Parts: sequence; C-alpha cells; structure tokens
Amino acid sequence: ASLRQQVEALQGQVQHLQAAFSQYKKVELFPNGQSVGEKIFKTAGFVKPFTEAQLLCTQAGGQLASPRSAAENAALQQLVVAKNEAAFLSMTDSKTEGKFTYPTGESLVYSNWAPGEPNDDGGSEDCVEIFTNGKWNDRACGEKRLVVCEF
Amino acid sequence: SLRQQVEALQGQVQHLQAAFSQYKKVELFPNGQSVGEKIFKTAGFVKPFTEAQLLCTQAGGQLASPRSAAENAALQQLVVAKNEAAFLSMTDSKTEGKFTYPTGESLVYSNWAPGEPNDDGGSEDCVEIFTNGKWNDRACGEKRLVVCEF
Amino acid sequence: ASLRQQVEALQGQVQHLQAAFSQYKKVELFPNGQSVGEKIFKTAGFVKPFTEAQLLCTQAGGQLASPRSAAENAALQQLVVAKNEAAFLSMTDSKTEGKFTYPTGESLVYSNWAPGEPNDDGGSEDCVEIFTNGKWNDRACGEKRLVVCEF
Ligand SMILES: [Ca+2]
Ligand SMILES: [Ca+2]
Ligand SMILES: [Ca+2]
Ligand SMILES: [Ca+2]
Ligand SMILES: [Ca+2]
Ligand SMILES: [Ca+2]
Ligand SMILES: [Ca+2]
Ligand SMILES: [Ca+2]
Ligand SMILES: [Ca+2]
Ligand SMILES: [Ca+2]
Repeated sequence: ASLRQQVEALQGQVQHLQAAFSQYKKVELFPNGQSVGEKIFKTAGFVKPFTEAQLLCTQAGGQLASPRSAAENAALQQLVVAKNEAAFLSMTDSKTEGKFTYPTGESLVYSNWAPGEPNDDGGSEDCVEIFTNGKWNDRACGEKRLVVCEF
Repeated sequence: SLRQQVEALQGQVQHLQAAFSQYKKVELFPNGQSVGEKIFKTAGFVKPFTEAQLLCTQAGGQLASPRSAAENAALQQLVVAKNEAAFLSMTDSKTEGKFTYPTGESLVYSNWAPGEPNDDGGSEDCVEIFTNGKWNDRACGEKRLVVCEF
Repeated sequence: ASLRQQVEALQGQVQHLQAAFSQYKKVELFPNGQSVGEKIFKTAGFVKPFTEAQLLCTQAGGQLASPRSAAENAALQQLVVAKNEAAFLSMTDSKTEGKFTYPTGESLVYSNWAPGEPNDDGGSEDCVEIFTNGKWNDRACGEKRLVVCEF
C-alpha cells in the first residue's frame, strides 16, 4: 500500500512537471524558435560566415539548420522571414563539387533549389543559403548569413 | 523489483523537479516575468499592433493582457527594463469607447492614466502601458514593445 | 501486477520528459548561456554598472557570475568572447581592501588575475571584470560591463 501511495504521489508530480514544461516550451520558442516535428530550429539572431556559424551550432550541441522535408523547410523559412535575413543551411559541396551533403556526408534527401541553382557562381559557391521565399541558393561560405541551428 | 524501480523513478522525478526549477529561472532571465500562472515575455523589439498581435498568436500566446494590479506590475517590470512602452492586447476597435480583450469580453481591470482613454485625433483604438505602469489608448499603427503572455 | 504496469507506464512518461527537457535545455542555452557542471551562466546581452548588474541577477533568482574553478571560468569566458564584452564577476573587496570575496563574504577559492592585478588603480577598483582572454582585472564598480548571471 506504501509503494501504491508513492506511485500515486509520483503521478501527480509528473502531471505537474508535464503541464509546467508545456508552458515553458512555448515561452522558450518565442520569438527565435520554431518547432517542427521532433526538430527545433532556433536562430541566434545575428549573421556569421559559414565556418563560424557551424561552430556555434555544433558547440551548442546541435548543428546548422538542415531541413529534410517541405515541412521543415517551411518552419525554417518562418524564422528567416521573421528576421528578414537569409540563413545558412548545414549542407555544402566542399568535398566534391556539385555533390551537396549533410555534415555527416550523407546525400540530400530533400532540396528546394531556386531555378538554375546550384550554379557554383564564380566557381566558388560551396555553401547553401535559404531565402525569405524558402528557396535555396549555393553561396560562398565566406559570406555572412543568419545563424540558425537545429536541435 | 518494483520497490527498486519505484525508488529509481522517484529519484528521476526529484532530479527533474530540481533541474526544471533551475531552467525556469534561466529562461525568464532577462526577458520574462512570472506572475501567478501567467508568464509575460518580451520579444525585445517594437512592432505596430497588428504585427505584434500576430507574433504572439503564432507563438501560441497573445499580447500582454494584465487583469490585475499584480499582473500589471509584472508587465511593467519588463517595460521598465527595456525602457519602452508596450502594447497591451485590448482595443476598442469594435465599439469606440469600449475596450475589450481579444476574445470580446469587457475589461475586468484597467490602469488608465488620468484622462485616458481619450481617443486623441479620433484614432486611438489600441492600448500602451508606460514605464510607470499606467495605460494610454494609442494609435494601432504606432510601434511599441512586443510583449506576449503565455 | 497492476502497480508494476503503472510504474512501467510512468517511467516511460518520465524518460520521455527527460529527453524533451534535455533538448529544450540545449535550445535554451543557445546562444546566450553556458552550462558547466550543475551551474548555468547566462548573459543578459547588455552592459550595466556593477550594482545594477548585481540586482538584475539577484532579482532573477541567481547572482553575478562567480567562476570557482578553471572549468567554470572557461565556460564563462565563452560568453564574454561570444559577446566580445568584458563581464563583471560577483566578487568585490569593498569591505576590506585587497581581500576579494563572494557575495556571501567567503574568500576566493579560485582566481585568474591578469599579470599585475588586482592593483586597485586610482585607489578605487573594488569590482572584478573578466576579459575575453578569461583573465581578471579589478575594475571600478561604476564602469559598465557585460551582465552575466549564474543559476
Ligand atoms: Ca529561452
Ligand atoms: Ca567547390
Ligand atoms: Ca559548389
Ligand atoms: Ca548560386
Ligand atoms: Ca475607433
Ligand atoms: Ca478609441
Ligand atoms: Ca490617448
Ligand atoms: Ca577599496
Ligand atoms: Ca580594491
Ligand atoms: Ca586593475
């Protein structure tokens, strides 16, 4: 009966935690986050070159935004629109020109390239940026774009 | 067995309670204010009424709607911190001279500054809260601190 | 049996919460917080004189950054570096010149003074600031420095 009283005690404590946490999830995402599925996009609010942006995300325990579906891309687009700043994606074709991959080396499972892209303009575009219209364009990694990580 | 798993679970819940409590303080610093079961959080920037209202609803909340002196003081704390008057959620856009909450219910509390609301120029249907906590009906097209409540 | 299944169910709920909380904690700390051990450093993003900075932290349920080990100092330095702004620590030698103490009155158990410090320049430097290189310098409390609290 004791273990029973203890189990019922935990049920209440857990119910409380779930309810309190549910509220704080909303508070946290406002105004720089976007939740899509099990993924959370969150912008740092400023721009940085690719390598620096990548470092920020990885050291934070996540990685640069990597939309893998129309839904994720649409969620990421909301942050880009909100900040009115094109953002860097995690993908590059730095290893093999013309072959874009995730930070793990895997090939793209989704893409939303603007017509004609990627075009490796000037023979020097190995990074990818997402516009406010949600379309993608390969861009020089040295350029500064909105830092958006995924967790 | 059960006794062993219940003790493990109890430890898990106690750890979560301590960790969540700490996390709450971190989250609220420096843009949020917890008052009762409500949480006011500022976006840190200004926007006109329509844009600010959309920002809050899209975030799963709504614009700051203080319904008591206690809530008003909490909200005012954020206003003082950012040094910027904020938009409240109430407007008399439907019926002039009658301010209401987004749902449509009449105000259950107000903290108007002397003489307000005065519909200056015949075009003030929105409400702003000053750093002194008092309210003033203001033009909805004006840009004020965005503060939502969750 | 009925209890066993109840414990099994609750534990799944709890471990799911543990996973959700872990994710939201990472999101929360990006880009203005740093966790080290059981301590969490979080910057307000702006500068304030010591007294105002101290009140902001205490009112938030914490206190000004008080690195007590090389590891904590390193974590704090990350925020100072990210914002590129020297930050105030919680320690002062206001009560007894030359003797820096934590808000509790307790003497320092760790220090990372830059060469020549603390020097009490002008005979009025009773506060402590941490540089982007992580080194400390006693600084006049009236100066404005990055506000970083620990929770
Ligand atoms: Ca947060
Ligand atoms: Ca190339
Ligand atoms: Ca290329
Ligand atoms: Ca291109
Ligand atoms: Ca009107
Ligand atoms: Ca009016
Ligand atoms: Ca007025
Ligand atoms: Ca002195
Ligand atoms: Ca001194
Ligand atoms: Ca000095």
